[PDB]
Amino acid sequence: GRATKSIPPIAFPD
Repeated sequence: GRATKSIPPIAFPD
């Protein structure tokens, strides 16, 4: 469910 504070935001499985 993790997401990077970037664009495009990378979404992780957690």
